[PDB]
Amino acid sequence: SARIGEVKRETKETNVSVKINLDGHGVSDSSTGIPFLDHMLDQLASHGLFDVHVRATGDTHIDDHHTNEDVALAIGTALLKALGERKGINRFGDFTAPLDEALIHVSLDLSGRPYLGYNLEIPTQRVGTYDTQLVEHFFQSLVNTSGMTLHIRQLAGKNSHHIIEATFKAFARALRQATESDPRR
Amino acid sequence: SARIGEVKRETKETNVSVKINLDGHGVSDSSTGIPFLDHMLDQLASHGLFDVHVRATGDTHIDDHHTNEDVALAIGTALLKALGERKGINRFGDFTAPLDEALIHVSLDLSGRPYLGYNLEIPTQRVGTYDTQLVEHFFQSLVNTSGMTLHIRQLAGKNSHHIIEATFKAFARALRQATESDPRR
Amino acid sequence: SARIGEVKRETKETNVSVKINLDGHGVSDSSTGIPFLDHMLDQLASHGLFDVHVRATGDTHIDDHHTNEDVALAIGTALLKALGERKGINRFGDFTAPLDEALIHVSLDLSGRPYLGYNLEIPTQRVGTYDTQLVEHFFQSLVNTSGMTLHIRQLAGKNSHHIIEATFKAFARALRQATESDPRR
Amino acid sequence: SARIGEVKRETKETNVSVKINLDGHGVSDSSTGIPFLDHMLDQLASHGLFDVHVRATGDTHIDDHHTNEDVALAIGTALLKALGERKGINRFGDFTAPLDEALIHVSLDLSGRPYLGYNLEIPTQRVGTYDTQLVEHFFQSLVNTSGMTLHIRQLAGKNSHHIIEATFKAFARALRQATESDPRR
Amino acid sequence: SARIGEVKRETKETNVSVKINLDGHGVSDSSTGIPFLDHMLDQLASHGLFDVHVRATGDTHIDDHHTNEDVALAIGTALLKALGERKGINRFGDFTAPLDEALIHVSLDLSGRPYLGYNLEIPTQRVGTYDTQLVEHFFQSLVNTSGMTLHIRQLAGKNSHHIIEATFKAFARALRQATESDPRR
Amino acid sequence: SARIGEVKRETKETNVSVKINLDGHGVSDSSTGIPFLDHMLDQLASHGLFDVHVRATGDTHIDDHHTNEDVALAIGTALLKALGERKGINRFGDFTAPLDEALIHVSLDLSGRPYLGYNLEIPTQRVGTYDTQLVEHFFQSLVNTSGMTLHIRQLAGKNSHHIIEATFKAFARALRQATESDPRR
Ligand SMILES: [Mn+2]
Ligand SMILES: [Mn+2]
Ligand SMILES: [Mn+2]
Ligand SMILES: [Mn+2]
Ligand SMILES: [Mn+2]
Ligand SMILES: [Mn+2]
Ligand SMILES: [Mn+2]
Ligand SMILES: [Mn+2]
Ligand SMILES: [Mn+2]
Ligand SMILES: [Mn+2]
Ligand SMILES: [Mn+2]
Ligand SMILES: [Mn+2]
Repeated sequence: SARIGEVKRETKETNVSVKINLDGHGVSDSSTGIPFLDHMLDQLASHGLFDVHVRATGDTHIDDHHTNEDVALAIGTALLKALGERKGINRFGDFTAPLDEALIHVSLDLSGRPYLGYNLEIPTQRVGTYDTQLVEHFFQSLVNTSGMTLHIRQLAGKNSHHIIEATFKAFARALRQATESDPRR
Repeated sequence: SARIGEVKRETKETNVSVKINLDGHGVSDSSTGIPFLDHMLDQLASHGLFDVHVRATGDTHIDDHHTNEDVALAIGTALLKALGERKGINRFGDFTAPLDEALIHVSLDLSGRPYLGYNLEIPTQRVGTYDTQLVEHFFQSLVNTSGMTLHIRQLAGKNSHHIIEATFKAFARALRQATESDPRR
Repeated sequence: SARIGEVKRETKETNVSVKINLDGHGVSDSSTGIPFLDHMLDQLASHGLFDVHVRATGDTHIDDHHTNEDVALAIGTALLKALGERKGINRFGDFTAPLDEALIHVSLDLSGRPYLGYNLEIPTQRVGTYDTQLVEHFFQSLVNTSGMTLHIRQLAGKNSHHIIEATFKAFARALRQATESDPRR
Repeated sequence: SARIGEVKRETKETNVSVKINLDGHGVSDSSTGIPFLDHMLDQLASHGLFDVHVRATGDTHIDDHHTNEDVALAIGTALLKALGERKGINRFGDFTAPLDEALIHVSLDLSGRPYLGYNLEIPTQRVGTYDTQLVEHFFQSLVNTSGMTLHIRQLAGKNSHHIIEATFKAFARALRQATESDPRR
Repeated sequence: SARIGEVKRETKETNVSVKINLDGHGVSDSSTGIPFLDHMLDQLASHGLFDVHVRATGDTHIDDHHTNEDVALAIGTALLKALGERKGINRFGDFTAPLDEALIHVSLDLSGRPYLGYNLEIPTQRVGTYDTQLVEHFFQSLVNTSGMTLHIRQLAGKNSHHIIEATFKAFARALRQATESDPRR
Repeated sequence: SARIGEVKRETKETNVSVKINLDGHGVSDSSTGIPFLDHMLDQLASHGLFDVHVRATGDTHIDDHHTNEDVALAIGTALLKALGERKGINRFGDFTAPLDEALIHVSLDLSGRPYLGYNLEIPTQRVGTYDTQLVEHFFQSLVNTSGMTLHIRQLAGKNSHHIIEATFKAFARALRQATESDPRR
């Protein structure tokens, strides 16, 4: 039985639906109203082999902040649900991924205590129409509802798209590791 | 046949018995007369899936130094014994583990040449009654008798218990990797 | 069917033949006219479990530069050939290896876009008769023909032989990882 | 009907029971196995007019860390339970309290998003037998389970007992404010 | 006839008895009420080949200061007594001793003029329950009653126990040299 | 009965035979395939009054590293063998030797715990054909198999040959001291 977590959450600002399969095949099905975030969620699915279904609508006329936050909160909860009792898994993940000149190390533990360590220095304010301050907020919010210990470390990088995308690749691979079965447990 | 190493060593200062199973299930059975060290040895077993049996008595009225040292020396020898001819193993291990805000990278090679690289900066002098200078000495002594190449790198951390415990988690996971069978060897 | 790439390339300066098996057993069979480079190619085979066959002759009376370059170019092409359509592989590799006091992190992606990030600081000009500037050039040239994204990071080290050899160990292990089958792909 | 939250939580390390009345009279009834922490919990009751009942036992032979953490986690959950639907309350609290030369500002929001901002610089390692690193950990853990936004700012202070005690006074008064009824809501 | 010095000294704070044989076999028989100091006195006997008998009781409820001081004063006097007319001895001693990473140089002259040069930098405040400020005070007090010129120089060291113990080894060996017969005198 | 240690060790890289007499007359009989190292081994014999017999062959086409290392490892083991139970010896050695402007202090203890402290700054890369990085590696490897505590301190020096040769003189004299009988033991 595949480990699936589903969350529906409505606020005055946003409406969000998430479904995640930890034991997926990389099926990507994300539409948040934020194209860059959709692109990063595709990366999460492809590089983590999660199946990721996300729908969101919200007050993007104001800015992308509330939608970005509420998407991330719901993903964190969906991951927590899917994990269930967490028996027999690796629990820890550790991966360093490049994207051309960018190089990002991610280390995480599915600990039940939220913590984000984050040192990205993204040198431009907008990637497309996406506010690059929202990258940290995405991870922070995801940590807070999932109860994950997460460290994100920028080792190299110049291009903002490369830096952010490499982060999602490394995160996805580390989370795949952590969620997979430990053969000796 | 599980790989088991046993060491009994007596000095004027200490009496030590160690038994380690490299192919264990995380059985933790350590009583050194140093409660913090017992706690760290439990971590080694749990995170490495080693079975760890340690008994020690010694001159803890003077300080914990001699007991800590002689425990570590005997563990190093027990690991060397258990490894035997070292045929078919990964040999190398590499893991970065968090504990909340702390993040520790451990890289090791079961090389037969002792070396410790160590850069922890533990910001308090005592964790409980345990002298935090003894952490480096534990690893140094273990390296010296095991003939291990070991690098311990503090990437982040503020709380002394977190820093030390994360170190043992990362070490345990790296040593598990190094001791496991390489499927292509 | 094992994945084998073969390259023969002649220039006015050099004559080079390379055969690499990605699914090898560590068979080492390298003779380049540069003894230190032969030694490093042996490391690549042993630590990566590649079978590596290299023959080169060239204008070593001038210096080792042209031979080193043309060997590396041909290895890069051989790796590209052997990889074929790249279906079902890990693609990414990440390994940190020590050699005594030296510690080198290698992260790579078989991306099809060449990039070398390289920060080694080798403190002597010659290891034997081998010009230590040629280490960077070897990796650069290999990247350029293979289309690999490669980051090489010196974390520690003092002895030039240790630094360079640790680099080849880490590279070999990372490349083994990247080239191996992903069990979920 | 007074707002009461009760939590019982057992781990391998600790056993904890907490009962908190938000609409109390300052009844103090705390015994954690950590005398300094008991003293601070008395301050919370007296200065906040909470009724605070805490019992804990744990592995204080190792150090006070696990007990301190698990007490704080359970208090955070008890506060969350007691708050219920959070209708009609002030929600925000803001108080700056002195204790002789020490002066501590606390600002909080019962937001449902955990965050701790903390800048105390406690100039000694032990107050009695209490490790002063545990002050931050107490607040962090409490924030994490309560979902509180909490900022703690040291404006002045030299004596470690004064600094920590002033913090608890300011926190208690700010939390009393936040939990009280807003007369216009 | 072996050179033996005996001192009994009582104060309101302490009661001390010392017997030292300059021409001993390393017989160690010290009980001061300060375990670390007992350990160092054992080192003095073992490394100097002095026979050392010490008994002390005192006001260790206040701290170890008075006992440490009065032990050292009495040892200095005992050494002076034992030396007698100082005819035919080397008089000068010079030894540099390691203990792992620690390296301590001691040079002394049995001159009849007290002087202590001391540059140890002991990086922790307590070794066991022993206040590391008391090391300097021990040597100072010993110098003052013995009338010794003594220089203690820290050349290397990180571990406080190693630094202090190496000091006693070097001191013992230098004092053995100084007290021994000069074959040409 | 003179104390003689003999070691034969073969690797894929090197073949080494060592015989050392601790109670020798300075008989020098070393041929390693590294002329500078032979010269230093002659110094060890002459200045230490050891009889030193060394034969080595190896992969000097690559560089002198493996031969230098394997010679030193075997010397360390030979010294350990020769020492036997270590009863009645001085154990410690301490000597500062000049060679013209160069001045090197060596302090050692035949402790059974390996440690090298080394601060030489050799201002040229090659003495003859000998890579001056290999000096540290020689001492490190010797320490590792002998279980010696060794500190090497450069007090003065400009000429690389003088610095290295003075080091071997001081080491030889210190080791002679440590290995000799203590007349009171
Ligand atoms: Mn927000
Ligand atoms: Mn993209
Ligand atoms: Mn020690
Ligand atoms: Mn713990
Ligand atoms: Mn070129
Ligand atoms: Mn080599
Ligand atoms: Mn904790
Ligand atoms: Mn108080
Ligand atoms: Mn005094
Ligand atoms: Mn000791
Ligand atoms: Mn080497
Ligand atoms: Mn010479």
